[PDB]
Amino acid sequence: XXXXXXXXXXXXXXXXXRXXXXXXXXXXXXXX
Amino acid sequence: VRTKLPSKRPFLQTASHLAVNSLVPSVRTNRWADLIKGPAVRSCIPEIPEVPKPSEYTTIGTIEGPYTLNLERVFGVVELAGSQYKVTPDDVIFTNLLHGIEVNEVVMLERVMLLGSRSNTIIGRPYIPGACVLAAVEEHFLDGTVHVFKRKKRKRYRRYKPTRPMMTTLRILKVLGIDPAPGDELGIPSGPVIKITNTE
Amino acid sequence: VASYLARICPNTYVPPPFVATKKGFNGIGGRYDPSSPFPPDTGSSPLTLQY
Amino acid sequence: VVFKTTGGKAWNPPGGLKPLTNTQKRSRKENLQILLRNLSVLKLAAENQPEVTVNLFSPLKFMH
Amino acid sequence: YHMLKYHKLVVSEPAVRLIEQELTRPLRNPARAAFWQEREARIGAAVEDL
Amino acid sequence: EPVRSLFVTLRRSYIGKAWFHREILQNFRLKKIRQTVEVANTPSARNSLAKIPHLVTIETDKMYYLRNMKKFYEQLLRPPVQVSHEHAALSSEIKPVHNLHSKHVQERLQEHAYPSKMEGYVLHEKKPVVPRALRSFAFKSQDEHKSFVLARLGIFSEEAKKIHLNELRTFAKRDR
Amino acid sequence: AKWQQGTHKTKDRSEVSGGGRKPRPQKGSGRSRQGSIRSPIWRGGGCTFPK
Amino acid sequence: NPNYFVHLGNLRPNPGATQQRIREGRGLSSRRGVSCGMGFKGQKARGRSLHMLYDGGQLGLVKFPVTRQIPSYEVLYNQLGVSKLVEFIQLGLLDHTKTITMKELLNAGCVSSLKYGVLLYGNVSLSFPINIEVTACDDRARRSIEAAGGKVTRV
Amino acid sequence: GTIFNTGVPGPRPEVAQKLSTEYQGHILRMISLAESASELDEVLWSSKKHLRPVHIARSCLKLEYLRTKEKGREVSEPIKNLASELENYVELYSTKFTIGQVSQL
Amino acid sequence: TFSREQVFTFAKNFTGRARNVYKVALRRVERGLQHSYVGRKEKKRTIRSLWIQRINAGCREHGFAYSALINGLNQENIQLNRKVLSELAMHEPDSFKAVLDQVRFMKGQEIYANVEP
Amino acid sequence: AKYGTHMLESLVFKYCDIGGSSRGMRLFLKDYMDPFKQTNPQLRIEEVQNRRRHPMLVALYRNGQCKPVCVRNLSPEEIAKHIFWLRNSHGRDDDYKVPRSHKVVRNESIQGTWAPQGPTL
Amino acid sequence: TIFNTGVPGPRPEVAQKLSTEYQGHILRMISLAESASELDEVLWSSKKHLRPVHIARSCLKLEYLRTKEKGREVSEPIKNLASELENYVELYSTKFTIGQVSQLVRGLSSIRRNIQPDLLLKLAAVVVADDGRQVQLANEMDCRDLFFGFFSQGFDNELFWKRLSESVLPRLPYFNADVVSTVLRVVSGLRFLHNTEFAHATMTALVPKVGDLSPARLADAFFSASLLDPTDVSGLNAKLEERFLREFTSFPIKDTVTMFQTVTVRRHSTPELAAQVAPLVAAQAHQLPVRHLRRALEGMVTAGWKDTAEIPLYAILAKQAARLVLGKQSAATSAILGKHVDNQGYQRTPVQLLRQLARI
RNA sequence: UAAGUCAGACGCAAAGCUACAAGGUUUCGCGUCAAAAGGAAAAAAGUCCGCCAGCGAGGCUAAGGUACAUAAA
RNA sequence: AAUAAAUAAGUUUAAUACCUUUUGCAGCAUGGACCAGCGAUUAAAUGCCGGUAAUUAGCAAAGUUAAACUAACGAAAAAUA
Ligand SMILES: [K+]
Ligand SMILES: [K+]
Ligand SMILES: [K+]
Ligand SMILES: [Mg+2]
Ligand SMILES: [Mg+2]
Ligand SMILES: [Mg+2]
Ligand SMILES: [Mg+2]
Ligand SMILES: [Mg+2]
Ligand SMILES: [Mg+2]
Ligand SMILES: [Mg+2]
Ligand SMILES: [Mg+2]
Ligand SMILES: [Mg+2]
Ligand SMILES: [Mg+2]
Ligand SMILES: [Mg+2]
Ligand SMILES: [Mg+2]
Ligand SMILES: [Mg+2]
Repeated sequence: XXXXXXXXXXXXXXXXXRXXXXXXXXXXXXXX
Repeated sequence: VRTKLPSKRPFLQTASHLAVNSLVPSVRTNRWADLIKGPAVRSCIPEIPEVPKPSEYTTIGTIEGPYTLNLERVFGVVELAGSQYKVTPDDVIFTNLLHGIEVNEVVMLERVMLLGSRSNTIIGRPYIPGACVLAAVEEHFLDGTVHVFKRKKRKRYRRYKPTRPMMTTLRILKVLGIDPAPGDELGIPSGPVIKITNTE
Repeated sequence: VASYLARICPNTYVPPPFVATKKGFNGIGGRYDPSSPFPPDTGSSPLTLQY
Repeated sequence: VVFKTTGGKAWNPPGGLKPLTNTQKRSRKENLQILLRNLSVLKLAAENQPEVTVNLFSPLKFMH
Repeated sequence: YHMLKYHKLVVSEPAVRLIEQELTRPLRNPARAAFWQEREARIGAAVEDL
Repeated sequence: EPVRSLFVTLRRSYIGKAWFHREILQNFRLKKIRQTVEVANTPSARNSLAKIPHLVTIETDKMYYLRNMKKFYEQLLRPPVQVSHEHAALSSEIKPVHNLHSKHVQERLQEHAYPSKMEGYVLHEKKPVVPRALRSFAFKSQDEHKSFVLARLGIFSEEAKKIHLNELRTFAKRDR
Repeated sequence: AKWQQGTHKTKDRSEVSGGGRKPRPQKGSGRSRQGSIRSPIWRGGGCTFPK
Repeated sequence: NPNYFVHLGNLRPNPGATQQRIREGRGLSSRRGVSCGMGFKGQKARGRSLHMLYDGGQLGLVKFPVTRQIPSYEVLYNQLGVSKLVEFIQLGLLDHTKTITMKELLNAGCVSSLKYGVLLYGNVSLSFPINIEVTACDDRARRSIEAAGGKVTRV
Repeated sequence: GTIFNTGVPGPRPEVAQKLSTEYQGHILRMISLAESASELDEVLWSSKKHLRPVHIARSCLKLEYLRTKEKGREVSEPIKNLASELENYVELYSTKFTIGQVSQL
Repeated sequence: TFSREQVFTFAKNFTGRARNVYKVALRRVERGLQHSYVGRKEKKRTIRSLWIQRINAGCREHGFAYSALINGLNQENIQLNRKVLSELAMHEPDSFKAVLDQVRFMKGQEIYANVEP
Repeated sequence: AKYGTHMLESLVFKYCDIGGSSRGMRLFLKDYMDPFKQTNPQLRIEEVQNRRRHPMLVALYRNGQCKPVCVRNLSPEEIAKHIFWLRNSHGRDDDYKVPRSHKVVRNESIQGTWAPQGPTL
Repeated sequence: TIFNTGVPGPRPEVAQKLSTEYQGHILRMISLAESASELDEVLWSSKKHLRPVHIARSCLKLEYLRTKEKGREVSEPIKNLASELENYVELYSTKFTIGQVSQLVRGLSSIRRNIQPDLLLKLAAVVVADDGRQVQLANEMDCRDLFFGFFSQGFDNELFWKRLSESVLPRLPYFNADVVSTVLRVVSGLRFLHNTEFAHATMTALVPKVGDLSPARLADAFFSASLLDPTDVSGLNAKLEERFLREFTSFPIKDTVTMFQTVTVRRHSTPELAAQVAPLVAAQAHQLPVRHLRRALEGMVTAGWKDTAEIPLYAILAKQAARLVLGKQSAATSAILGKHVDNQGYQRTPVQLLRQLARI
């Protein structure tokens, strides 16, 4: 479960929320 | 045991075991716990990722000469040097010492938490992307002396240690991110002439 | 502030600072500190003059 | 705690040690729940121990 | 003390010879000093041969 | 799921605890409140932790990870929102601060917020007034010099005459 | 050090003139107790550690 | 003057060769500030009163017996080892082709200062004869010299 | 025992009769009776101001005897370090040794 | 021990013999400097108390409570501190109310970088 | 600087030519005096040679402040530290402390100060 | 008096990070690391106290670790550790010194890792900034690593090499022979420096002192000199040939093979030289990699040596080449050990080398 | 350190002496004071929480609190 | 204990001198009315233990004083001849 939870968080670019190409899909962080 | 002299029993026992080991070899030659001991690891759990934050302050240019400022009808909240400030153009704030900037330079502040006007308000959770505040560096100064004194009555104890804190002064120039309410637009030139010296 | 000379003279070359020691030699590393009030030494004890 | 009611030193107000308030009772209940919870966790660890112990890195052990 | 006090030092030829003679004179037992010098010379000669 | 390590956090201080319990905390290398360490799940470690269940909080590797990941997701940035409040009738006048009449508010503005006192050193230069108790220290050198001159050179001297001329100027300025 | 002459001297309480008698009674007067007028504490007294 | 000139105004001692004296009774923050490091009361803190060897009255050191044996007068002799005598001969400071007397030993430097005599002692393996005259000798030295063919005479 | 404090081995009569004597040579006996490399190093360190070529020759010869005791293994670290320090004294006294002393060295 | 110059500089505003008499002024100077160390520590406690009072007064004018607001902010991930919130209630009533409405009712319109994705 | 105008008006260097206490000042002048002048065209820099006991720095500001500083037995790096704080400050007195709110504003309220909701008297 | 009964048990095992008190031990710990995994743990524990000096030294350590694994592909842990050190270099890109940059490039070049083109430009700027003021402070070892390190990375910036050459030109006469040899290697490898004044200066500086050249450096110098200066304008090639003749027997097998091929290219080979080479090459044919075997075959064939019954060198070389291609040495050792399941790493030769050997 | 100290006090928990008294006295286990500022109980040496290198109008908590005095339902 | 930290200048909050002596002192325990000047581990010889150097020391001037050193078990065999 630790391996299956680290991957999901790793597949998230939080630094891309302050790049002006963003929409309401770059903040849908939790449930893809 | 009544005596307070430290006991030498551990020394006497060690000398006996050392003598036996030196002369009499052991029968076993392996230990399973040592044989299967694995490589050293940093931890047994995945590391916790960090939360990104906007840049604190960055230089964008310099000021050429004397200028003037007028009052506007917008305000904002910015986080800087460990504390928050409510700022509007032509305000003066005092902060801790900021490294890497010089007097008569223009800096850009991006950690904006709140923007407001007379007709609308924008709330960041916790920061507003695409907003910034401009300010001019005016001073790097030593503040007034603070006298630190300690004493303990009847104990012959006394200490004196004066000190001078280091601080920085800024003047707010412009707030970007929210439009003024209708009829509140400043329709004349307001700020200085800035020589841009930061291209990325 | 690592160096105040580099702050008041933004466009000049500032040589490396001299190594400060408890004993107080002026000739450490083959360099002489011009501000010292004593003749140059070899950076060790006993004190010997370095020309 | 102090239970003594005699002497000139006034450790307690006249009448001796005062009874606990409702907040104090709630405070002592929570301190015991934490202690009981810790013992429950150690029971889980003992029932789920692996065969081989994990080796953790330490800079000071590495140097020596 | 006098040498450090004054900036310049001027000496005569006979003075130079006398100064060097006194600064090299054996402190003790002139005879013993010569013996050790001779032995070192012989060792130095043997080293050259080898 | 095997439990491979334990996380131990300190809750209580060293003050007021028996010396045979402080040794256990030192073996785990806990020194500050809220400090955490990670240890291997072994029977010897569990026995020691059973002697001080009132000084620490204990959790397994899985519990520690889940708790910290829940906090991480809560602190992630979320979209900003805006709230509008319409005021149809607005005035164009800029009202002053309610304490503008105060001399202490004005002093702060004069010192830091206004383009004041930029006309030059000569215009704004002023001489400070020495406190009465500090005057024997401010003029010590001048008094010594006058004694030095009169003792060595005498009163029929050029230096003595200069001092007297300066004293005449000071006395004349007393009449105001 | 060799050239220093060292011809210097002072007087202690046993070398200053007078001072034999006890100047005040031990008790009763309300003053401090004293044993001699040439004590180091007194003006004109001897030196505690003479040269 | 250049920087490397030496005059009376730029001399200092070697670091570590000197240390400042402690002057006590000169302030709260000074070393040995008020009471000068002597404590508060008692006999030790009131000047020269107590000898450092007094033990309080038990007097434990004088509870032991006394011995009166007289040591031998030969402890007043200068001791010379046979191994040291050979080393001088090998280096060439002594002439082994003629009789060796105490005068030769004194001049060679084997013996420093003689008031009574010289005592010869020790064991050594010799390959050449030696004839030496001393004031005293043991048996180990006599056997060593005579084994090579020498002669030891007590004068 | 009775003579020394707890844990201190009692005297050996053979060693005691060697050290208790009317004749000089105390330092030579101390280095000759050393039983380990560390012990010999301490003797030389505490007697530095009185060492002579005869003392250096014996010290280097003792390295042969200590090595023999520690057989079944190569030269240990303490022996190597002790040998290095002795070499500095050999250089210092290189011009004062006799033929016999050089042979032992 | 302070010198005469230091003592009289500190005591220039003292009353009576405390101004120019060394023995009297010295003890008054040291006691005052002790007050200052305590004074700086207490200042940080008092100012935070004043902020909370002003925030609570503003909250209750609308029918809310201070403790409810602090909890509500943490659920929305809003990290404004008490110094800023105190100033908003006094000088920016409209913005302060907007924060309360978002926390209580959550009826704010979200803003995205791309208005039309 | 205030509104883009520098506040330091002049800087005077006083030193002796043979005194040992001025050794550090002489080194600074030899090596860094010229680069310092070029960086600060708006500053009037004056050097005074005299027979005084110790070197000194004197700073004069457009607001009438005078700040003499002693640089006795200091090295060029130590001298530069004093210059940095003198040039970049407004020259306020050593006993002055800035407002405790860390902000001075002329326009404190945009929307208006809070007022009671009712007929005042 | 007694509050616990029994013998004290084992101490608990606690995961710890490096403390600020031991920040001065980081360089020592890097040296004491004996594997990539250990070095990875050392850096991780000291993450909060890493400085540019530590990042540069770690990359240099990769060369030392990889040396123990010669004859095999670079291990995965080394590659993964390198991928992380590169990110640290990017953060500290502008805070390195000239001496530290040289260490970084050599370490990554030895591992055969290509640095990003943008990073090379930033690293190059550090070296040549301020009119090469810091180049006068780089020592001989730093200069050697800078020339070979950047050359091995495929750096092809004309401006960088122009400025770097100008600063080093006045220092060539005082450099050691081994350093000068490396400079010639770079000059010959860079086409635009073929006929510059710097190239001529390097040759003139090497001629006066050739007795100090090591075997490996001597072979490279002869190769580079022949290519750059076919006609002996400077007395370098003639002097190099004389040294080869005098000490032919003392040089190692690899250098003798390389130097012999150069002579044949120079057209100074003789039957006597070919006869003398054969007995030495035949005895030590097993000490030549595939690259040196190809050189030996071409040199002997050009010289005209013919197979002899006593010393059939061609037959021996063919067998040796087959062993290297097949990698039978690992299998042969496992046969004696008795465990044939032993893992066998290998470095497959390129098809181009196979064709060249087949034609020869 | 060939230094200082050899006048100790109280809280909880035991025993002897006293009267299963004393802020009594004699031993013993732990803690605090002595040599310890800060917070809670009214003032508060020894009880509860907790150990002060310095500055700041940032944040989270312990013991204890959450209609007024007096911060928070 | 006559001040401190702040302030919209109206005021609000914090806050029982110092020394000496004590288990413990705001102490109803001791000393000082205030200012200037004076006022207390110093010198010699000897011994012990660290630090820094000289590389024996002093006289005399090819010869003398002072100190220091001076036998413990002659134990290694590393030859791909
Ligand atoms: K506690
Ligand atoms: K003492
Ligand atoms: K008075
Ligand atoms: Mg009472
Ligand atoms: Mg609680
Ligand atoms: Mg007199
Ligand atoms: Mg007493
Ligand atoms: Mg005492
Ligand atoms: Mg007693
Ligand atoms: Mg007693
Ligand atoms: Mg009692
Ligand atoms: Mg006491
Ligand atoms: Mg809270
Ligand atoms: Mg309230
Ligand atoms: Mg009493
Ligand atoms: Mg009185």
